[PDB]
Amino acid sequence: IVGGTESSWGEWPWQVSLQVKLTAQRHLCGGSLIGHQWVLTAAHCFDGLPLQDVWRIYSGILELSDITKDTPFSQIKEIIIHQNYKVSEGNHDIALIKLQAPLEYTEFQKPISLPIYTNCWVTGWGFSKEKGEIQNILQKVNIPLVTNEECQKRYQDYKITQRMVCAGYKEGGKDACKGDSGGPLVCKHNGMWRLVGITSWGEGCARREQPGVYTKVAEYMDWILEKTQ
Ligand SMILES: N#Cc1cccc([C@@H](NCC2CC2)c2ccc(F)c(NC(=O)c3cc(C(F)(F)F)nn3-c3cccc(CN)c3)c2)c1
Repeated sequence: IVGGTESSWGEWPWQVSLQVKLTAQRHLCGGSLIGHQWVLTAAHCFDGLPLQDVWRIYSGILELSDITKDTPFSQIKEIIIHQNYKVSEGNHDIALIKLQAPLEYTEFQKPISLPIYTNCWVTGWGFSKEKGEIQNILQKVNIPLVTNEECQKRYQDYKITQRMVCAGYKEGGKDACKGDSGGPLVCKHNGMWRLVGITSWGEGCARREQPGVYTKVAEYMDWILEKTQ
């Protein structure tokens, strides 16, 4: 997150860290807890995939530095990458993770509701600048959506589809960045947070007139419901 501030304990209880344990353990992506056994993330977060075991999913956490062996984590039972996801294109950037064991809901660990907006927040432990590093304390930033027309105007080299939503400022300075991928874009509807986007990509981070591009969750609701039951 570029241009954001430190989150507080319990503030974003659906935010998870998707980490890989090889020799060292590292955070690769965010995700959003959407049910007791279900995490929603970006398909591109699995572009290294075939490496067997080695995924640990952390929920109810604020600070990556306070992860020890004592820190509980979830394990992956199943990954469902959208059928139309292609590594070479940037389309359909969405995946579900079935956890091996259900997580309980608490004030620290609970799901974002699923189903045009200024009051939107992007969160994660990604870079706070393009030549950046993974952040310790979960960052938050308030960013308005832009129309698809406006976003497409900014990205002549790419196809911005009806299944994408964009968020950014004309003069940049606030954006998601590398390592935020797969985490939430939430917006306030009628006193309640809804998952509007999944952090996907952009031309760098926080550049003027280069907004963040998100997977538009509303356009995948049939696929999310079908795959989860
Ligand atoms: N349609 C389409 C399409 C076609 C080809 C490539 C891409 C896209 N990569 C594959 C998509 C996700 C599956 C793409 C295109 C152009 C780009 F410049 C990038 N780059 C990034 O994204 C990117 C680079 C960096 C960093 F600077 F840190 F290295 N961070 N980031 C990033 C990471 C997260 C958020 C955002 C939103 N500021 C940015 C990514 C998209």
